[PDB]
Amino acid sequence: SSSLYRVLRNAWEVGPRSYWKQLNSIGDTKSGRLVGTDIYGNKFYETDHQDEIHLRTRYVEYKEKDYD
Amino acid sequence: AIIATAFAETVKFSGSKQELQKRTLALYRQFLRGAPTFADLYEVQFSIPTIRTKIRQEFER
Amino acid sequence: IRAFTINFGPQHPAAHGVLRLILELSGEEIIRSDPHVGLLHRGTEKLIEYKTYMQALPYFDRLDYVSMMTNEQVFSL
Amino acid sequence: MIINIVEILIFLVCVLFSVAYLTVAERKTLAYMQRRLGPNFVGYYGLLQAFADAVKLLLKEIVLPKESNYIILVISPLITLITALIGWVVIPLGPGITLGELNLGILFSLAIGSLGVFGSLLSGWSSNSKYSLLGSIRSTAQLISYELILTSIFIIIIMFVSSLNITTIIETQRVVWYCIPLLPLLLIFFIASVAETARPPFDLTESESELVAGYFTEYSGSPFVFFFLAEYSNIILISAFNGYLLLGGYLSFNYSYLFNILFNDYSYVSFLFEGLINSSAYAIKLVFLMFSFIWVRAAFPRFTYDNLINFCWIILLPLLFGIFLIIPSTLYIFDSFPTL
Amino acid sequence: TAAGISLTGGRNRCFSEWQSFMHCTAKTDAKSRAQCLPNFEDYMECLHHTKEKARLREIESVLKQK
Amino acid sequence: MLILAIISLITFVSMSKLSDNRAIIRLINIYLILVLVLDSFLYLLFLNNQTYTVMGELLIFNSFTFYIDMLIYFIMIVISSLYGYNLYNNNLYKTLFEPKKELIILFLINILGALLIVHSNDFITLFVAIELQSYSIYLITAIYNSSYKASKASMLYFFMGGILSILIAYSINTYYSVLNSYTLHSLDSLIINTLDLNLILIALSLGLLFKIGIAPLHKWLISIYENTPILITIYISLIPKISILSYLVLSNISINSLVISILAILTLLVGSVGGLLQIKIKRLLAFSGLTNAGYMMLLLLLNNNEFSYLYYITQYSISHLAIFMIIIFSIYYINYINNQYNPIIYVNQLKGLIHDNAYLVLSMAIVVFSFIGIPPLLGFFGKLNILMSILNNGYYFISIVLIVASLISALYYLYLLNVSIQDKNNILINSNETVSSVLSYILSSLIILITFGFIYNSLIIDIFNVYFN
Amino acid sequence: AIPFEALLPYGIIFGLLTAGGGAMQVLHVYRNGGVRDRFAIDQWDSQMMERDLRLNGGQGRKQVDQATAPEAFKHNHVWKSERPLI
Amino acid sequence: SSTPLVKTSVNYSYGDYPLIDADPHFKRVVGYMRPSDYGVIGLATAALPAGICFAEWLDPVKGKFARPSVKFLRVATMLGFAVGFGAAYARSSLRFFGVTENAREYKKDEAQMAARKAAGLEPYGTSSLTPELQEIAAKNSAHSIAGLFIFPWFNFVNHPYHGREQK
Amino acid sequence: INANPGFWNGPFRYLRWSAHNRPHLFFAFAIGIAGPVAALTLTPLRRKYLYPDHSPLPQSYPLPQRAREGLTGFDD
Amino acid sequence: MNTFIIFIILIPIVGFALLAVNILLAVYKPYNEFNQTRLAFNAAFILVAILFLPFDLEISTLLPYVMSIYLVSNYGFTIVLLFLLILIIGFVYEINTNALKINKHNKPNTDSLIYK
Amino acid sequence: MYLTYYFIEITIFLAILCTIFIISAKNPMVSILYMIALFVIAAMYLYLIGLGIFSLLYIMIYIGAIAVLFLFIITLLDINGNDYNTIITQDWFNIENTTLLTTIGNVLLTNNAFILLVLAIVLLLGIIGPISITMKHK
Amino acid sequence: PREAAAHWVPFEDKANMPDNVPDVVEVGATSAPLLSASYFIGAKCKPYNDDFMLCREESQGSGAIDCLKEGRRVTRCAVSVIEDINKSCLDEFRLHWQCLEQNNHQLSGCRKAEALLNKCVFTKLNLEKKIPGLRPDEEPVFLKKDPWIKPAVDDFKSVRAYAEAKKNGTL
Amino acid sequence: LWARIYLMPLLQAEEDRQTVRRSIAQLEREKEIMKGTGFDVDKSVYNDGKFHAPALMIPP
Amino acid sequence: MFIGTIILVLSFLGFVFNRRNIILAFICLETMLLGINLILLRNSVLFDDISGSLFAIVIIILAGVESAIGLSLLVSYYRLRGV
Repeated sequence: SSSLYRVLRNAWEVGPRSYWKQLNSIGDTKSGRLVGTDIYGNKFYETDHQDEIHLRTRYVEYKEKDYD
Repeated sequence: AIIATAFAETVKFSGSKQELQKRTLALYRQFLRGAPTFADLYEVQFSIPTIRTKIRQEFER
Repeated sequence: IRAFTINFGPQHPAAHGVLRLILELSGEEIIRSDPHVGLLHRGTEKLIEYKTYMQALPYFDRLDYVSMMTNEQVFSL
Repeated sequence: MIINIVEILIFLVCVLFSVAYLTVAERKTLAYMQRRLGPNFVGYYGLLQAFADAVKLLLKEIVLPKESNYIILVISPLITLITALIGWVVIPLGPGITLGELNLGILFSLAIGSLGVFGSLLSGWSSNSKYSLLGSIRSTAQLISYELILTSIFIIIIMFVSSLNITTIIETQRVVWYCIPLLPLLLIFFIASVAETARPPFDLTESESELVAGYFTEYSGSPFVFFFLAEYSNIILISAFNGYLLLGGYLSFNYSYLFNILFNDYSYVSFLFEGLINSSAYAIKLVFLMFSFIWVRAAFPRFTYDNLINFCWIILLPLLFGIFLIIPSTLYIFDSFPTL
Repeated sequence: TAAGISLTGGRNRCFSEWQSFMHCTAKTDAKSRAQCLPNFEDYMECLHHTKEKARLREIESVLKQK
Repeated sequence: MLILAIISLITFVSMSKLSDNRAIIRLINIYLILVLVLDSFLYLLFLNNQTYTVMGELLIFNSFTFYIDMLIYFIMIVISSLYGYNLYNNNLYKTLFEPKKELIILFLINILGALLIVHSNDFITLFVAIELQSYSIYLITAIYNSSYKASKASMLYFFMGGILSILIAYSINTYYSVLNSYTLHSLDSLIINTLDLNLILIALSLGLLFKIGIAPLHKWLISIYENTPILITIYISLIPKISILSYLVLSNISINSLVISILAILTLLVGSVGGLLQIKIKRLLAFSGLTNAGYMMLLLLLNNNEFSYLYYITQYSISHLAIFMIIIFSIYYINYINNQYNPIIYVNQLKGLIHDNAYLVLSMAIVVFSFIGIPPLLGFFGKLNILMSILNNGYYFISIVLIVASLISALYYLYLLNVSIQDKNNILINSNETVSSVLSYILSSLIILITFGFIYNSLIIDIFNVYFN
Repeated sequence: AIPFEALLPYGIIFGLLTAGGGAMQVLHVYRNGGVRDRFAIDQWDSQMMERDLRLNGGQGRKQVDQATAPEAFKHNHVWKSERPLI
Repeated sequence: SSTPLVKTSVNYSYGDYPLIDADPHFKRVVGYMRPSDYGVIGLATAALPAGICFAEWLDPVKGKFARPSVKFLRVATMLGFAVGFGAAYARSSLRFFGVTENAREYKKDEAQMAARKAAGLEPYGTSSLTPELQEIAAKNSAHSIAGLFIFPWFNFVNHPYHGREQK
Repeated sequence: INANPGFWNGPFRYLRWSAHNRPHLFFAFAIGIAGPVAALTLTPLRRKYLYPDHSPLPQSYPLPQRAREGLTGFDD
Repeated sequence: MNTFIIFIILIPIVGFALLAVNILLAVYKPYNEFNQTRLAFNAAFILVAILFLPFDLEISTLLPYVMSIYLVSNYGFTIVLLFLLILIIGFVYEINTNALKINKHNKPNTDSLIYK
Repeated sequence: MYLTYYFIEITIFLAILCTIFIISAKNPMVSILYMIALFVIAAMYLYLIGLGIFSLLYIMIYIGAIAVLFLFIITLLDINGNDYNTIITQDWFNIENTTLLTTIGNVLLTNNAFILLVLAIVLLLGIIGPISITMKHK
Repeated sequence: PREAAAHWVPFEDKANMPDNVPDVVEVGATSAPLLSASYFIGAKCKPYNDDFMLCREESQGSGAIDCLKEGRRVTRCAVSVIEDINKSCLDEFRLHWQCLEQNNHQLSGCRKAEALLNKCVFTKLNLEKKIPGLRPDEEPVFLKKDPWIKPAVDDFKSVRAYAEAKKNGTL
Repeated sequence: LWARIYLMPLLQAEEDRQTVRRSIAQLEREKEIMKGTGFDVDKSVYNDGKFHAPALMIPP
Repeated sequence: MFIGTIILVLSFLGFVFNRRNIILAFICLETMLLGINLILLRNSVLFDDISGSLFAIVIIILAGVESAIGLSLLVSYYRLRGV
């Protein structure tokens, strides 16, 4: 879902420095597990958590500020 | 779609060359009367007798 | 003598369509209408005579672009 | 001289700085009303975007149609804006705390809403296209026709008050609200409330499909922020009217029982906390109400103009005269006549 | 009617001057209204203060003179 | 019982179709008859000019105004009786003289407006009622909308009505700016000695009067009275006369008026000579309507003139009323009809009326003799008793200009008879249909009143002496 | 639970009106100096407060309780000179 | 709540007969009207439909002698009751003025006044008004039976003063 | 179709009929008619059954009607 | 000096600070960028505003009543209720005449197939 | 604070300025655009004279209905030595703020209620008239 | 009897009571104390003030110039009452208008502070608040219990004083 | 209401004495402007000599 | 007294010399109804009553109903023409 409890608990799981980067990067709080990285250098994740809608599971954390 | 538009006519085929000639003469009068409307409506650069000397020569063709 | 007749939509009157549509309003009442269609008219029928039935098939999911599959179906049928 | 020029600035950043985040909030609502996310790319949690709207909108040009008197297209944005901004005097914010207290509150409160039609009628006359003119006609006729019943229940409210001061009404309203005795009054007032604002259960007149790309004038620029901000000021201004003269204005409960437990004496902390809770009761009523406007904006389609005038004069307004026959009569059965 | 009413619904500036005039009329038939004239003039001084303005411009002229 | 009629009947008209328009007016006809008959006895409410001030110093009900209050119902019975009854059962008389839906409503609104002047003590009730009847005549002119002259005349009447609205209001404002009343006990022959309330009450008088056709403001009412349809003018050239003139004669606010006397002279003169070179009958008839109000201006000047006023009122509101209905009858016999709203214009058109009948001619002849003061008629003793009031208080030059006005008037009144009895060359021998009986019976009544009205000359003087003093 | 992101600008507005009401309490009490406002100016009250400013000496609504008057109380009392109203 | 405190004419007649009241209360006018008065109501109610049947017998609307609709008859019945009631109020309240024949009602008002003097209450009854409003409302209803031609107005007030001898 | 029976054919049936077809008229009209009829009939009952009126509020300083007696105290 | 009079004067200057900010901040102000005969109406457009005036006006007529309603106890009630009961039947004139009906000439041809 | 003295004499001249632009205007609507400003200057004069009540009454009714009515119609076209400061006392006879509006509501309702009752017929006529003209029943 | 101007200017005159009227002890009480003690100065000085309005009535035209002896009379006895309550219940009376200085002098604010004072003045100064015109079987509204309009914030001092009035048994 | 009307004569007597002082003070001042030149100062503009408030003061 | 007089008199002079523009006649008349107010209202003010204000609220109402009626008269004047 998108409740306050979920965003709060995932921010408390990740860590506030990575959170402060992530909030400037995406609008969400997302806690994955580092499945793997890129040859360009891009850290990926995958979400176990039960309160996720379909196809919100896996995502990128980029490297460059000028991503796309 | 019972009804037509403003100037549209039912198409009808004149049996004689003279009746065709009468219709064409009335038609050129209709162009020549509506020609100053066109320069207002289509906002054209040039003058009305240029429109008229084209409408003449197109029937001359 | 005629109504102050309008152009209904150049661009975005009805969504998914270019509905150029003459209306003659006399009381905000349509005495008559005249929709000019042709604004999307790509001339596809002139094209489909020059391609094989093999190739001629994706002309038709372009036609009726909200229900592609019935067009596909009716040409296959 | 020094403490009043700050008294008006704090009210400005209380209101003008809030009406922008109202326009952000409406997107957030209609997102979750239609199961999608609101603005999130723009700010931290996607706030602030009305600044990015305005600053871009202040950078676009002042292209003007050739058929419009440009002065008229300066006057109508400005006067609609300042009408919905000088409607902000005798909103009450706690007991007797207005910008200027004056014993004729409702009359100003209602005459400026009466001035609210005068800009939108004037606006469509510039760029004198026939569709552009007759759209202003269709807008202004409903905009007066429900301005009637908006005006016309304000007298039956003060059939319990008999005083034109606005903050007198709430102190009258301490014993009981007015909505909870007079329930269908709230329903007809709520639809009358969204009528005088350009809201699309009712605003058919912003039909771009009907006009030649015309919403009102498509006049855009820093002209465009003016009628826009005036519209969203009109939204929570009529919400404020709904707040005081129909609902619990700044009242929540007794809260003296709580205070004698907390404090031992008057102090600036005590004034601070009581003004806080009165403003917060006013705030919570006002903030539920601005949500309700969107909550009815989402769920319904627009009208026919025939429906709109039928909706004024036939189905609502004789029921309003029925109110005019029952509430003086209920006043007459008991002694019950209110005194100033 | 709105005869002797006020702004606050009380009595106006010259109610007394009016009523002393009406007392002047209720006890008096015509061809004897001449004695009613100073009761009337006292009313008129209420309305426009013409005798008062004539009183004040003279003493203002004397004050200007010195 | 006007309001008790109106509040029922507008609900009744709203709940009615369009073919009931004759029958509603037949109802209101019979209604006003029974209002007069069943409640006539309120003349007993006084014996020695005992005057009531009702609704608290606001209305004034008296010996005098009760008469006009009866008179307006009496004439409205006739006006209503034109509408509700057919003239003939023809195609012509149903595309002519068919009333609108809202018309009979506007009449009782106007009668409310007329009565609330004559019964008014206050200036405020005066102002409300003159606005009421002004709006009445605005609509009643403009109601037959699909005629260009009708709407043009409605606008023309409108702007002069607006000037006299603001002018009467400015007079009331000025009178209040010098005095803290609005009533008329505040005059009582004492403030008139010691205060220049001349010019202000004069300006009140002029503003009230210029809704009549008072000769500085002369052409515009005449242009109305021809541009109206032939029906509406027989109502609107009567009610604004006798309403405000009964007000102005009730309270003699301008006595020895220098202004009103000169305007009375100029009124009589230009009305009499304006009746001369004219071939349009609505014109001629309206100038008769002017000069008779010229006599009204004379009766405004006097002190205690409740005889000659009321007697000349009941003269005029019968004779002036009836001559219309005569030429309403006369349009059947004419040979050329234009203008569905206004069939006869040219006085030439009734060229051969005597070879159609003798008796409509004789009935026309005696009423046109009644405007010129022919001594065996009721129309005479009006002018007689005017002059018995004129030299009562020494308006000598006014009397001799009255004589000049009467002669120059009687020149053009006979022009109707100059036309009416001549050769026609195409005489009627047999009409199929007759004229609807009781509609014509009203005209028979109204004309035996004028001829045999010197019978009750004595009894009306006795009723005058007992009741009005 | 609920979508907090939707209520977040509503949380802003709920804070903004609250801060406005707090400051509009504080400034009005600081103008009054310890008492609340006056939500109803009566003509009775207008003449009364003119008298009270006339009595207390200088200050607005000092509201003193004294047996008798000061000596300037017989001299401080004023009338109002209305203009000619042209 | 019973002091008039205005200067009222006392027994000032309006005809040759003794008065009772300057404005009779509306319940009283019903309570004193003669049995011949109710006939005026009834004959007025019959006059209007007979009037319309008359008026179409004289000259019909569309050339045919036909009786009108029942709708017209019901509305004519209503206005006939209006005329009859106006006539009834008008004929009745003259007798309080002493302007027509005052025989039985001057006896009845030597009774009912004396009936409520002995009953100890007010000679007219308490209205729900401050006495200044009682004055002003009676100034509205004073002589208002005159001008019955224009508008009906009545006395619903029950104010104290009535042109009686003293109370 | 629900055209018309007419008010003057059967009243109570027509009242039911309007309540089934045009309640916009009739339920404004019912609230309207319930005003003055109840205003006429209920106000005798409240003075008889529930409670009588209030004492009238004074509008000025109330003046009694006496003769200015000798009132001592506070000469000097 | 009161903030009440400051409020209605400062806001036009705030509107000027929002007005001339475009004229300061814009560029490229104005580049290069039939209505012969008709206009169309029903009475339902023109009548709403004209009929609106007495119904707007009666609110301001009723407005001095509601302030003073305690003084006019049980009698100004009667007067104002007579006033309203005149105006309400004045209203139900139009609804029986259907003055705001804007009816359509799209009739389904009621008249049947009368033949031969 | 001497700038305070000439306030009234401001708005008189600004009235005189405005009316000239009424009777000198090219378009019709330009004239009523000056006229609504004349109403506003009038209402400010009423607020300045000491009737703050009627200032806002006029804004409710003049530039409320009747001006906006004029605008609404004009849209529908096809193709284009008394210098003495008066002395004001203070008396304590009043008890409650029966303002000007209250006493209007008393005199309109008790002393002169018949004027309001006939005014009902005037407002009736305002309904009937436009329906009497602009309808063409059947 | 009239509201002020467009631009009114205040003005005063440094002059004196000229010849005959001796000086009086003029009421130096602000609105909140005199509003609190209004009933008691109306109770004790009833026929004096009644004489005042009677004499101002009978002096038509004289008016102000007539009853200077009486304007001397009626103020002094009120001054006597307020000096006696300055000696009598100055804590509780002051407290009543310490409450009543808020609430815009609405009397609805300070019921609990009021009933403490009603016992006090009736104890020492033995006066009593009475509402005339109140016909019987009608509760005087500052005597009734459970009022509908309960006030906004009772002051913190007089509520504790009210509790101590209960604990002392003075109530 | 009863609370205000008890206070009415108390304020009334004081405003009375303010009027009595300031009127006669203005009359004495106008005597002191019109000393010398013979003219009526103490004559009242009425015809029935009664006390009243003056009005229409000279602009300072 | 100056301002109501001057609005009334300039409206009068505007009514006279400006016939052929017809709406201008209406609005000059409307300002006349304002000018009568501006004189009468201050007479209520100076004379310590609302009796002039009693007439004033009525003439406000009557100015309103004048603008209601006569503008429908205008619409009738232009329906039968075109322009």
